[PDB]
Amino acid sequence: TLNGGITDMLTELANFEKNVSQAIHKYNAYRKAASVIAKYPHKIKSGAEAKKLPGVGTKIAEKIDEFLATGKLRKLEKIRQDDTSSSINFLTRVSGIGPSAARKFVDEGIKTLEDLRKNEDKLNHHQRIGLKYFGDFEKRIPREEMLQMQDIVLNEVKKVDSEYIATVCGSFRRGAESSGDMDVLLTHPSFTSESTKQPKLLHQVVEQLQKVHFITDTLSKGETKFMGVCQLPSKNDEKEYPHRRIDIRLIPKDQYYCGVLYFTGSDIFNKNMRAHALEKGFTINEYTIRPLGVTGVAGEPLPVDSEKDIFDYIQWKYREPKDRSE
DNA sequence: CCGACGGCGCATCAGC
DNA sequence: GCTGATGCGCC
DNA sequence: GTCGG
Ligand SMILES: [Cl-]
Ligand SMILES: [Cl-]
Ligand SMILES: [Mg+2]
Ligand code: NA
Ligand code: NA
Ligand code: NA
Repeated sequence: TLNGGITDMLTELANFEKNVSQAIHKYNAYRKAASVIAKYPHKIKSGAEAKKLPGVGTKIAEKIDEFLATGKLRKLEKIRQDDTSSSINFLTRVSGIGPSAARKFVDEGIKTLEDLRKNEDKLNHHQRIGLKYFGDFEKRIPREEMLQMQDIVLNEVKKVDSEYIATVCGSFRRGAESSGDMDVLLTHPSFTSESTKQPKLLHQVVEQLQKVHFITDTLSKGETKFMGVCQLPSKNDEKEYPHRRIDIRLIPKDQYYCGVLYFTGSDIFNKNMRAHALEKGFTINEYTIRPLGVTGVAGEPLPVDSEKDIFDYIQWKYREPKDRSE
């Protein structure tokens, strides 16, 4: 972290634009600049030096010059002092409360943790659980715990049906020493792009993880995506482990590589890679890579037998998961 | 200048 | 009920 | 806010 000061500044700006301004492209612009600066292997001496990086323009260069000169950004100083902006930013830290709901709550005079707690009746289910575990959800997960969580999930899935394959993706697969949550990609031979030969494939897995008290709450759940909460078991007399967020995504088995590419991320890496695909005449999602016809309409799925096949199509050298932490 | 900016699952709501 | 928009989430 | 044409 040679440039932690700058990247933190840009992240704060991004969060302001997302949460308060509701300007999603400005949010993406700031995070893209933070990410490109984050991997730049020199301690940045000036805005002009930064502007040479893709994603960094005149405005960010100017902000970087102010930040280097003074150690701060007046624009952010003012944002931090602003009660409404501060309140809105706080509320969005609850899972299920986004920029729109946060601003609505603040309009109603709900703007602190205490306010939320006494107004549970005003929260949807997702928001209710996000509040319940507010503190827990902001803690990181040590890789050692991620390994214990992996062992439980893979073993319980095996107990349901030996043909399931569960793969922990997200920051974990990129080799992170700590993760924000647990992401599990799931496949089963009965669910392919050609057919669904068994119903409840995701449900049966969630059910089993609930039965053993690993999954403790549900934020949302459909045929192919579960979003919930889980907890490691603790030993006699041991303090409990924090509750953790868990996402499970069931992907057609024949679309595993696009699926695991997607779910491995990072999010910015995916945006960068998908944008590069477009420039190359392809579109990539978690299922397929397809060509763009002249009209600019997606064609048929291209054959994919490896993650690397996808990089090849868009003329990128392969990048190992550990090198996708953008 | 100016359009594009990644792609999509689930929850919720408006309109019919 | 449905469909389509929108909010919020995931990487 | 930044880029590409
Ligand atoms: Cl915007
Ligand atoms: Cl597709
Ligand atoms: Mg994750
Ligand atoms: Na630049
Ligand atoms: Na939130
Ligand atoms: Na996740």
